[PDB]
Amino acid sequence: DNLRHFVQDYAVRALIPYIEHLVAILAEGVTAELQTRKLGDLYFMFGHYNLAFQSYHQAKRDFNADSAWQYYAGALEMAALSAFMLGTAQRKTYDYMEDAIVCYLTVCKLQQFATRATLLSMECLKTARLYSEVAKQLIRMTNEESDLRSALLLEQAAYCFLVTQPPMHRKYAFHIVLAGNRYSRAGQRKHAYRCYRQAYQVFQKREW
Repeated sequence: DNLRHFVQDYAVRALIPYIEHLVAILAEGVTAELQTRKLGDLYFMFGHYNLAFQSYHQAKRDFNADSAWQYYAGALEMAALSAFMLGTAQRKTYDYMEDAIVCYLTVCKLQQFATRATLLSMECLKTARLYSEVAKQLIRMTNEESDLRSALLLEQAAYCFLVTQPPMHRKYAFHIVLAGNRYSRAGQRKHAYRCYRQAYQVFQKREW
């Protein structure tokens, strides 16, 4: 009722003092190796992209000796977020992206952070015009540890294969069928059917 909204407004006005609390926490933060990281963690919410800017900057001088680049990877993705929030998203930043993620995969057996950061990269490049590099990295991280990840990822790389331009779909079908049988082994039955169906269109259109 109306009194329900009285209490709702009571609640939200009570929450405003928490935003003042976090302003005070920013104040206590402004003036160490993990201190720089916790700063960026904080002002994700505050929106200080400039601070995240200098944050991953200081992070490179910090992790230079420190092989723990998973944290530095996350610094590069926070750089990316800050960037396309501002809208710039420098090409070179994108490079740091894999320089963030894929490189560390070589040294450390850290699969799930690879998955998450790779995906968020996939959609951020979906915002960009470049839909391919996500597919090619996605192929390599596709197969391992599972077919459920594998088959879905092959589907996404499939539609990427022709988001901008189609050509050379022989390989397209020849791998999405691999995705579909992995569906049939463990993935969804119905989506196995639908991927099979679209692959059957591609089959019918590619005789040569």
